[PDB]
Amino acid sequence: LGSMKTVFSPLHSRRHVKTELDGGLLIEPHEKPSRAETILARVKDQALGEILEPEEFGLGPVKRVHTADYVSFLETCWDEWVAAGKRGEAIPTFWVGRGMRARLPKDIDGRLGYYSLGADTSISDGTWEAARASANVALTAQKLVAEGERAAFALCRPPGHHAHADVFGGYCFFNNAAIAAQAFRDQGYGKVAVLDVDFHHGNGTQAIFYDRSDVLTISLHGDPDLVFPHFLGFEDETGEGDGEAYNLNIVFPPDTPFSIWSQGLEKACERIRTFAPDALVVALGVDTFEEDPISFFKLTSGDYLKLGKRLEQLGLPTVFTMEGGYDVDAIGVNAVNVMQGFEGKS
Amino acid sequence: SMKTVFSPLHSRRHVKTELDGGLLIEPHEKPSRAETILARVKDQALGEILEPEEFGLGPVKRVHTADYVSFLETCWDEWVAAGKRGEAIPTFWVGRGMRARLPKDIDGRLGYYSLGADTSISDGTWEAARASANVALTAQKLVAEGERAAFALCRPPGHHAHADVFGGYCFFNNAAIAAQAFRDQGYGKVAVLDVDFHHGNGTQAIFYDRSDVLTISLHGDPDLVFPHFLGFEDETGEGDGEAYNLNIVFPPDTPFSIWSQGLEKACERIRTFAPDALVVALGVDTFEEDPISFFKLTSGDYLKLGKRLEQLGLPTVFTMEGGYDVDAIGVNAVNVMQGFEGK
Ligand SMILES: NCCCNCCCCCB(O)O
Ligand SMILES: NCCCNCCCCCB(O)O
Ligand SMILES: [K+]
Ligand SMILES: [K+]
Ligand SMILES: [K+]
Ligand SMILES: [K+]
Ligand SMILES: [Mg+2]
Ligand SMILES: [Mg+2]
Ligand SMILES: [Mg+2]
Ligand SMILES: [Zn+2]
Ligand SMILES: [Zn+2]
Repeated sequence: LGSMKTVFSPLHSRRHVKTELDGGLLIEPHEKPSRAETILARVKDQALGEILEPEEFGLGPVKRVHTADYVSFLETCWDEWVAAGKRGEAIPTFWVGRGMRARLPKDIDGRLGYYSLGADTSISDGTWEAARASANVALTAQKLVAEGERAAFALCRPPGHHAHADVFGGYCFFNNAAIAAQAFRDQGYGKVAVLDVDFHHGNGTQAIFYDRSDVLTISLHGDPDLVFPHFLGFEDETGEGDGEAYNLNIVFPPDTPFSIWSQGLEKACERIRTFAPDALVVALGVDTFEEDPISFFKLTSGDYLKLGKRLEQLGLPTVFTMEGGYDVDAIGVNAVNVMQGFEGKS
Repeated sequence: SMKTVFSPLHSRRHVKTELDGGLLIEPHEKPSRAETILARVKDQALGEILEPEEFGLGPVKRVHTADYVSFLETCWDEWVAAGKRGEAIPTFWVGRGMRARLPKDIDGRLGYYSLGADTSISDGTWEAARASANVALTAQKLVAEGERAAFALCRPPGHHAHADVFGGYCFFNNAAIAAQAFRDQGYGKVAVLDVDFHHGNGTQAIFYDRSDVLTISLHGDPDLVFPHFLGFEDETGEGDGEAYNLNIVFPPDTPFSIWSQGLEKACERIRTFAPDALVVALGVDTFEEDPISFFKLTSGDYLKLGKRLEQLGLPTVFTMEGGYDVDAIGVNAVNVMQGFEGK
């Protein structure tokens, strides 16, 4: 087929937390280093293309998307947590409930809650460094496409699409897709589209660009009435101000198969075609998989070949940022199938 | 003289886990709290002890929303039916920039209705919250019908609960429910004074736009402690309620000699308000040995607190809130009542 380059960090376990709050218990996290190891091993076994390590871009490009206070918090959170004498990993306990003030406090517990949307995303040693590397993985891929590649695969871990300008959660810290999209904008690309095919709503990407018409954000996902993130992702969220009609949410119910999901994909592709962007960022999750342990769609591994083919037909410079997908048995087959279908396999 | 209302049903709330510092720990708000106070009440022969009357959900719903009362009744069953294996703890909530919109899934509802993940729900939590509100309402009834004061030995506590938010070990706001009951019975003005170490954010929120119920709280600086996002001194009310909320904040290590200066400020605000009845949300987590709080009151200081409260000369309902050193919790709480009665 064709060839696609993949950017990856060799330190798969830089982020290495051991707890995630789930169903009232502290379990082993779903977003585990073996996710990245397994995808990388399938990239190599399939000879998808060249594999390279990220360039360091520093925090400059990260701060085009995230606030300075938030970027500082994530760097110091673990140290401050340990210094306050807590014995577990860093998990929020308290937050800005409805009727309370969106006011940044001093105490580390208060700041953890202020900056989070969920308690599923433990922070420990290495988390800051891992988030930085994953952002650099996305920016290296963006650089590859800007300098001539049709597409590149940013093997991001941790993922990013739930991260707001200053809110972390859903296993995400820095919004890698939004950082790559904004990097395209900063490099003179007039219009960028961000298409979120992870099972969950990309609420962070929607929020970051919500009042802007230069970045079109679209997400297909399970009904937030039923699943995370619960409080964004509904189809009536179409943008605000100049961003009115430049956000599109497409929602599906439990057990949705490719035959139906692909109708939503076609709707998203039509919206992209009318927008006529200059580059495309695909926030790629394969938690739409029929065996994914926390999601309820029914795509088969062969469906990811079809997804990649349909994405290529859009005809755009394309960066893929890796998001979710938690059946590690099949994560490599599924994610690399998208790249292979984009490159002509099917 | 002073009567105490106590429900043995409080023990139906007996959770095994509390999220604290990233770990699931033995909960601080444990059944021995109410039992140790009750044993001191009997040992000191403070007064008659009675069980609550059943007032139904009506008076509860004068303060809390109907959806929220409904949620608390079914939350545990819904949680078990969705296949969760632990106790019921919220994982996701309305983060900043998200919609305050009620979803269908149990996880989404838990987050919508909560302000923290420290308050696990399990079987019997609903029953105990109901009985605790009836304890407060029975104490209010005793006062309204002639008693100078009454002790509502509530467990679980209430002062962190908003009209439709739970957290901080609280589900129904027992103090607010008794306050609203005074108002519904023709008491023109009511004051609620919160001496628990933490801010009574639930009580503040419930009456925040009202001038007929004056809410005052002394507490540790929320920049430093729970509940973090309310309780600052610039929160004075809104609409008709501006100047009818007063927060008095203190830093770590504050002793009674300083804390009681804030108490005097509170009492003068009450004196000028001139209420027809007073509700005291009584926590003894201001105690020098409290495991989660940073004030330095002594057991003897609680006698001084109770005496000062009596000098306000008002019909007074005490609702039990916090206090987590179980060794001294009985001595401390009953010291307030005894200092009130003249000890
Ligand atoms: N395990 C809890 C169910 C919902 N939580 C999912 C975590 C964040 C979404 C993951 B993703 O790939 O967007
Ligand atoms: N344990 C960590 C501090 C925050 N948790 C306290 C919750 C409120 C209970 C205290 B009460 O008596 O008002
Ligand atoms: K999505
Ligand atoms: K937009
Ligand atoms: K207080
Ligand atoms: K008020
Ligand atoms: Mg703290
Ligand atoms: Mg399998
Ligand atoms: Mg759920
Ligand atoms: Zn996902
Ligand atoms: Zn307290």
